Amino acid sequence: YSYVERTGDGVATTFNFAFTGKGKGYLLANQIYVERWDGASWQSATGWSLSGTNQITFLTPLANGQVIRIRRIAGKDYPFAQFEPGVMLDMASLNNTFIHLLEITQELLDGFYPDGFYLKQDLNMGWNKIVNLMPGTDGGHAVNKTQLDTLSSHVDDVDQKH
Amino acid sequence: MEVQGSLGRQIQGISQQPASVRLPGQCTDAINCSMDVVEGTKSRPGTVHIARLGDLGLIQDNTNIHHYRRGDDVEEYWMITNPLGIPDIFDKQGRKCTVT
Amino acid sequence: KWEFYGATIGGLYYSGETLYLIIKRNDGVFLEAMYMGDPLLSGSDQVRMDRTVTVSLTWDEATLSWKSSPLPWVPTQVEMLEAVLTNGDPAYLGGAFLFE
Repeated sequence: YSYVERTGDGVATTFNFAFTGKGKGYLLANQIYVERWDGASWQSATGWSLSGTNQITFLTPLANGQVIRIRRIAGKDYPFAQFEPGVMLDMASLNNTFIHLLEITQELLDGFYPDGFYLKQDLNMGWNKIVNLMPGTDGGHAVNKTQLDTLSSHVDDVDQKH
Repeated sequence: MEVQGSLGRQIQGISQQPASVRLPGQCTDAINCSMDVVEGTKSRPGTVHIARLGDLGLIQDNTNIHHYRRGDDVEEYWMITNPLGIPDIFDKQGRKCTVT
Repeated sequence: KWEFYGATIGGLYYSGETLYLIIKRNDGVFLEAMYMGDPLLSGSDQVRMDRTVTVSLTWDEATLSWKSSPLPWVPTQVEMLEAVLTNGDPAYLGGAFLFE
């Protein structure tokens, strides 16, 4: 959909990306944003530039094993085009407004969320599962069965000593 | 009663007279209206910028502006006379004319 | 009555087919001609516009927008004016548009 996972490492300095939609798939150049993963967390990339309508080129080759993603972020507070009395409607703004409104919905369909996002009310799981979660760091974090398994095994180890 | 009436065409010109028996159709206030028999009440025709004459000091409340025409719609000259000075002359296209 | 924003009229000079106006605008004194016989030179409808100049629009790939020739005069009010297309796509002919 909106995001593209790209693993380009060694020698290569340019990468090509395709987005769901019409043509280049983005409203403006500033929508494109690059993220680099350092093995622990994601952070903004540096030195990247927009080569053309599609595909971007880096100033230096990426290090071996480097992984980056190309995302499409659009303004959420404001509509793309605002209309005024006694002006003419053009097809660019009319089609783009639907495209923008369709685009922002698609971003939530990829799991992307803005910073400072927290739920206000409790959510019902409705008899489902939680998957692929690391063991927590602080007491406020959640727990996977791996921590429970280790605690149970540690309990068993002392019980055998008992 | 449930009655409806008409005001007719509004081509008579503004009237300061009170509405009580004023006239059928008067348009008490009209601004920028090319007000003609066939077209009813349109808007005034626009203006076309052709040239610039000079600065703000050219025209004063005392300034004379004289216009005259020569020949078959080819020569038109505007003479402008500021106080305490020789008159200035401009052509159709706004180009200044030399005066000796 | 007719009105103009911040304008002093030196005089009206009705010459043949045209009406020539000398006006004292904010940025200088200009000569303006009124085609008050409202001829439809081109387009579906006439243009109602105070002071008219024909400009050219050229595409600009630096910012993906249209750029225009410099405006010969200083407008009185920025928000008051508007631009009207006169030669372009057949569908958009004779219609205004938004601009910066």
